[PDB]
Amino acid sequence: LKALNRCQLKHTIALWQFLSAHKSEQLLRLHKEPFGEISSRYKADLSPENAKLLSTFLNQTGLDAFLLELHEMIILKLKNPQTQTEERFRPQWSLRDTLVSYMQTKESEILPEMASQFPEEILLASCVSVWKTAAVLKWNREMR
Amino acid sequence: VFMMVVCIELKIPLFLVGKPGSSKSLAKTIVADAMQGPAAYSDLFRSLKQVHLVSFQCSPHSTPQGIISTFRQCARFQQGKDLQQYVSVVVLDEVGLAEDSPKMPLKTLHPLLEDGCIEDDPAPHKKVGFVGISNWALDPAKMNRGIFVSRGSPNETELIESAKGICSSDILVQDVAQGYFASFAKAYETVCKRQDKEFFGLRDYYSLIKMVFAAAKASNRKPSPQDIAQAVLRNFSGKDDIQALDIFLANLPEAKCSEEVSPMQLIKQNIFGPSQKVPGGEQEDAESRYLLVLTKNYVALQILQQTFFEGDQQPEIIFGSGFPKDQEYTQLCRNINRVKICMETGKMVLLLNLQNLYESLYDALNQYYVHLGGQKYVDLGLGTHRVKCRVHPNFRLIVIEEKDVVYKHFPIPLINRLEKHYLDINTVLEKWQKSIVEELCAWVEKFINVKAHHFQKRHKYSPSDVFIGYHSDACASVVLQVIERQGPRALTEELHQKVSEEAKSILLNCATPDAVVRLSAYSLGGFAAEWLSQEYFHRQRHNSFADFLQAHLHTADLERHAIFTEITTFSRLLTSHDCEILESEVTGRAPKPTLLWLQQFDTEYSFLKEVRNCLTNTAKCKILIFQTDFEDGIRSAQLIASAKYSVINEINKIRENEDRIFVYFITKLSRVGRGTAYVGFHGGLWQSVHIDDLRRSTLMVSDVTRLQHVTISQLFAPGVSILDTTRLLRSCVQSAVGMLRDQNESCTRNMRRVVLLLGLLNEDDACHASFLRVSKMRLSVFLKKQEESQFHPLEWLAREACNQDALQEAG
Amino acid sequence: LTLATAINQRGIYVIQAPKGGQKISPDTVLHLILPESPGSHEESREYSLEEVKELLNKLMLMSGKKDRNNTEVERFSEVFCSVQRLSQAFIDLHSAGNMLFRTWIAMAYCSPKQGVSLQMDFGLDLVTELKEGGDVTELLAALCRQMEHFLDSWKRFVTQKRMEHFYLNFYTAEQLVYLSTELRKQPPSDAALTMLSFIKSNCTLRDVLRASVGCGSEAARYRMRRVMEELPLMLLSEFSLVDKLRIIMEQSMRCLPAFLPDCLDLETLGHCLAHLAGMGGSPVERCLPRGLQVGQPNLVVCGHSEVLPAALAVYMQTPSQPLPTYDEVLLCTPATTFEEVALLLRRCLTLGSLGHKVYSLLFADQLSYEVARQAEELFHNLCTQQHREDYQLVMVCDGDWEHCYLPSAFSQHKVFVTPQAPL
Amino acid sequence: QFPAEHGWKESLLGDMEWRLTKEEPLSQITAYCNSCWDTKGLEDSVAKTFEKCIIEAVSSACQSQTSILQGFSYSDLRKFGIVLSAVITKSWPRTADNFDDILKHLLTLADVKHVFRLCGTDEKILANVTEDAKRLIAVADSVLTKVVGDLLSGTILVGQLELIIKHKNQFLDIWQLREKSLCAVEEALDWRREELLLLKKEKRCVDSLLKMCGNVKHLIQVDFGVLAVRHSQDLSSKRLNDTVTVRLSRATHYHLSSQVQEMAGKIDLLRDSHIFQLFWREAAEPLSRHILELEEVYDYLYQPSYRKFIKLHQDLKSGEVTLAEIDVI
Repeated sequence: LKALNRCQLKHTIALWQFLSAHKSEQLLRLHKEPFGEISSRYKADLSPENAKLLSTFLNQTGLDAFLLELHEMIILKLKNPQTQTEERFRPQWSLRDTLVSYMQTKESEILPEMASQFPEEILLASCVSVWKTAAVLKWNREMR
Repeated sequence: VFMMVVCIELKIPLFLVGKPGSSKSLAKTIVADAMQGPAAYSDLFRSLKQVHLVSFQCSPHSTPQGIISTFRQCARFQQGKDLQQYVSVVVLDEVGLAEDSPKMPLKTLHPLLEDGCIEDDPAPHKKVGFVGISNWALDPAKMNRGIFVSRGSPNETELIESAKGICSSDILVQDVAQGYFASFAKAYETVCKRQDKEFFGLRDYYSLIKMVFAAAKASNRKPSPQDIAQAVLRNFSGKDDIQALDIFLANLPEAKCSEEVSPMQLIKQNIFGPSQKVPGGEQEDAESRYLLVLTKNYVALQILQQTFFEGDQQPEIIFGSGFPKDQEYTQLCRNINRVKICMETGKMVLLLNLQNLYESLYDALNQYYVHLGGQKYVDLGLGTHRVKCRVHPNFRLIVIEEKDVVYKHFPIPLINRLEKHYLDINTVLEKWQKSIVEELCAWVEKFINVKAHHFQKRHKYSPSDVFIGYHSDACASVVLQVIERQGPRALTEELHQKVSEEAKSILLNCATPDAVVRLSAYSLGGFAAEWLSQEYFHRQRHNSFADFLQAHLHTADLERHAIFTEITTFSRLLTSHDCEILESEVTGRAPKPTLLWLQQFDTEYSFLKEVRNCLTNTAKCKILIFQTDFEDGIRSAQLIASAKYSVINEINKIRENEDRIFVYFITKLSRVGRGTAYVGFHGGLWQSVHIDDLRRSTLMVSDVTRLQHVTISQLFAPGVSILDTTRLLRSCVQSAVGMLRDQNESCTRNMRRVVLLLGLLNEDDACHASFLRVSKMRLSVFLKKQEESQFHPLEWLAREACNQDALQEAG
Repeated sequence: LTLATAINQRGIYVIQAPKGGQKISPDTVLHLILPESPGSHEESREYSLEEVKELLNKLMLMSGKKDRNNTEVERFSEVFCSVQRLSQAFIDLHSAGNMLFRTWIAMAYCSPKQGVSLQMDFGLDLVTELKEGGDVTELLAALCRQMEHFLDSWKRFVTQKRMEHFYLNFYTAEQLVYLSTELRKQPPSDAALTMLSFIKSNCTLRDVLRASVGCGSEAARYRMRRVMEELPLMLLSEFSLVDKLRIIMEQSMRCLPAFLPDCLDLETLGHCLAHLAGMGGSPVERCLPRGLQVGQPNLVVCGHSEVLPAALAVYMQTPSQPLPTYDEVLLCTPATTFEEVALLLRRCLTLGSLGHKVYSLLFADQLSYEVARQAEELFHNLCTQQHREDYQLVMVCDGDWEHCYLPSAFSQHKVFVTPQAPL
Repeated sequence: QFPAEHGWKESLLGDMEWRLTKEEPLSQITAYCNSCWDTKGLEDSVAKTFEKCIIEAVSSACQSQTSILQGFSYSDLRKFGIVLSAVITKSWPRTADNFDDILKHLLTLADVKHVFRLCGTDEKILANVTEDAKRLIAVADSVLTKVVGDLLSGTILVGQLELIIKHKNQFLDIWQLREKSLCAVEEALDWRREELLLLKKEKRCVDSLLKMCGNVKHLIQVDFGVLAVRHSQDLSSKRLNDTVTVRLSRATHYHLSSQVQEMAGKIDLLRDSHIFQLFWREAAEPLSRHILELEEVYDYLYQPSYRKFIKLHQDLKSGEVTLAEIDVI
């Protein structure tokens, strides 16, 4: 009640957006596994050049909406064993096209910076590694 | 002494520079007492001027205004008095400590030494005497022109002469204890000074000679080993790179016979008098240097407390402040006032503080007393107020400090003024009892995650996740607790097993109840896994805090005054209603346990007042509950530690009765948290016991081991209940209808369904009771039909416990 | 000790803004008025903070022969701590920038004088003087807790109003006080004109009036009248002094000019500055040098002797526009606090700015560690809300101190070309 | 035998392992060899796990120096053989590759005495004990024979002499048992005891002499050096025969001349004598940078104090002490 005193029935989708990320975020700050139900196909490792390119993107835009939307995709789009066929979510496809298509289907306001400057070599097979790298940096912006 | 007398009578600046312990301060103390004009101790000093000392202790942060204020305060006393029978002298302690500071103080000395004023109009009463006693070097230009004298170190002959001077009080016991330990003590003291950096001790050699001479003042004579060994061993025993005993022994083979007294008995012999029973005559000149105990991770306090200080004779702990208030000025004044009270009443002080207080207690630690009426007075200073206070003969001071801080962040003179000793939990355990520490640290690894070759879905655990509050030296603390509870018994083959078993049972106290049945499951029906499960659930009370308290009041030993217990929980802390329920059962032997939340109090004095009003009552057995939510951080641990000693001190104060007192500390931590980590198993009068749920819940049965023999189906079958079925199926209707979907998308009956069902799921009316009965029977039949397709239907408890992800989601 | 007993029996602790021009400090805002003993003939002495601290030291060191009922010392030490806590809570609030406490006077009684334990007067006509009776320590604790709560609330409010009104970024939290007090006055001190001359060059009295003709909204006056005729009812609604204080101080946070009417409100001052800004002239338009990208922080690392010459080139691409001033350029020294860096990182990243200018930090490496940490954090916070998209930010650091916190943190945006130009 | 990859063997064996590792170690050991739990076939899992638990109990109990073997009742010879093997290989020092530590191990511990007595009682005990422990017992008996031969000859180091004299009963008993398993030893022990006692008496006399000389070390006192050189030599590493001549059915070390030998004992009887020390200092006062040889000491320099206090002793015995010298003393 103390937590939800200042909430009305118009933030719930956003609220479920935040909690389902934050409750996972704590799991990263204890060095445990964030996602234990996602299959290992999406848990690949970023290449060093890809990590170097993604560092620029992480330093470009605010790491709140990006983290939230990526967590939505990882929590309710890649969770089901139905994207094994390339029709739904091909693991060989990139992440920028997947994200832009997702907000196209999510009828939500987007930041064109992510649609523009995000490197296209970031594949969907390596997304959790991005999110962790997307959540580590925010971590090293909180204790300060 | 002669130089200060001459330079103070004639008002000549005097700068005394030397190594620590060159007795510059001793000269100062005696001169101040003796000269006192016509109030001197002899006719020689009665014809000399009276002298008032104004002592300012310099520092690297010394503002230039401070020295000017000291000079003007010194000159204010001299105003209105004869300048030929009264003088006031400014004594700057450690005047070399403020030499090259950016806020250069010693630019005001050159004018002040000349006229006594910086730029004001000079007066005949403004020119004051000046003496500066500094351990560090000085520039011979910031003095005006005063006599600057520096001695250095005694090469060899001065050391022998000082030895003879110390040993020149009997003239026959000297010959017993001279000749050998008057040049040989020199010869190895020089070696000790040579082979070490970060200088240790010059007062550590005069004190050594004093201990030898007093030991030679035994029945007839004992300049023998096992008595020279102790005196040499109390030469600094916390360096770890200068073997003090060997250096004396490697050159003297005559006395190579030592019992090797541990640094555990040299603390008794330093605190509980020099002699074991009674010193020769009275104890009037047995002034031993105050103890400084170097420890790792703050374990010396626990070691001492399980050791010597058994109840009434316990010292009062002097700490800092954990509450988010009580600024430095008002807490240091309150921490000097209590040291003064202990000095007056002769009670032991456990100085857990840091260099905040060793700027005021800089002459009390020096132990150069002024005698009057057969009693000793030594001065203490708050701010600029420097005044003498009485010292009772039974006054012993113990400082407990981390070894690294002493090695790097303790001033060298302060290190010299304190008798060093290193005490660690690994230096108090015998070899045989140190093996059951490694055995415990391996049994913990075998306990938290069992070896299994058949189950593959496993989660690797840390020791903290199972034994909450598991630091590095937790097994050592538990073993020390068990050893202290056992007593000084010879090593029987049973003891190597009994002590280990008791330490296993005690270490099991702080294990999560899910982990015990996880062991009972992964090690399928194992003998050890079943013994540790019977112990945790049917012999060692863990259901609720009420059960634990009722079993703890009824089993505690009757020969203890105050009992301290530590409770850790993942549930919510006790409320007023829970303690009212507790009092409804504990009435007859204990009053209402007062509930105090540590995080509400915003001042140490407020907490002290509350606990005093709780203690200053008429009661035989009294229960005190202190509750702190562990809002994880480095801010709540300090608060818990500061409130921990504030209760012990008040327990020691209000002590006249034999009333049993129970103190409980409750920590509210989470299964999955953020930031730091809880460090329990503190050791001492404190035992860590984990009660997962502190309340006697009416939902399920209190003893969760009754659920190992019953499936989910038998709970709903009537024909005194493990589960509250009505509240169960009534607490899910709001979620039981969130999966209903009417065939047509033109109905909002879902909101009406809950209102219907919650009004129907009751027993007030016969039809509602029949509805509940038939619904329960249908649910029981459904669950029975759903259990045929499950492996091991009975042990759903173990399966749920093995689900770490499902444990994290409930607490 | 007898003096301590007298202070406990009859002791007046006054907490007020310092009288005169001396800086606000605990030694200047706290006295102790020992009154006349009934039937005696003394002078009802006044003790400063230092003469109470020295009395506390004496008391702690004169323990005496009867250290068994030390209540007259414990009570004195407790009341002194509570009053000092209250004084610090007031001093920090005064340094924060509040208007309502600028004439506040408190009266802490160590014993109930007539049933009154704590008196609270604000010096204004609208506010009624408050007086409460009970244990002084509990009242002071709750009172200081309330001030700390409103302290964080008021700092949040000031941050919000700085975000909304851009030009309330040209001045610190105390310069805002000075301007909100002087602008409404009959011809302001020429110091105020010089301070406002940075926004509108050669600012004069008629310019101030012309900017202040309509800076306030017509609903604001109706709101302040509504609260003015509503306040006594709300004061009578609540009983405890803490609740009444909450009501008064919240209403001050809402419609501050209603209580004290000779000073501008924050939003009113921002509107006045914005109107004065438009009368200034054509905004300057400067572009970042080659190799520097707008909308991204630019970090230039170069030797000490070239740090200052590396800044002129940054501004040497429109050599017909006026030279910069304390805006757009910041020099960082170990003595610069959070305010002087925040007033640049918020003057650059704010929507309500007309014109295009380049914001530069010089000797940023020398910035204090805490100041640099708070600065980078503030910049990120501003980015996460609203921002000007082409924020032109330049950081220049001595190459020797590249290991310092701020250049190391911003190295991800470090440029590779060093701005330079011939002599 | 289930498919031996799931754990029917290891878990069921660890169960009985936990059951056995619950009683007292000596009780476990006595259960291993008091009864007939194993008829034969000491190769299966049960016998092997029992054996490993028992040898672990041996290693744990013997490390505590407890008398394991005392009061041992046994039925099966093989179990006792295994027990003795474990006791011997665990009782020995960890660094069992030296003279002094091995000798100390044979002397101090009582378990070695017990195991040697059981080995000398019957030969089936020798048959049962393993060859790995056979090599250890062979090393022990060979080194004991070497020590006995060195002691009989008299060339054995001084530290060893004091070690044997400290435990002469243990050494004599263990050697008698060994000779029973396979006289002059006690005579040699007594003779070495007397020689070492004389050596220690001379040593005490001499360092008391140098200490009395150095009581006034601020003077001409220290000259010799060579007399200190032989003092500087350690005694533990020194040999008996090299310094002191043995007796076979005496000249000391330092080759001390008979001139100062009487003074040695004279001042050894008077080392703790405040009067003697006092007027020794006062006799040294008028003397003094002077080379202090034995001859100039002997002829005049030492014992004016001695002759003076023989005069004083006669005065006290007869009773004509003047009222001034009595005060001064």
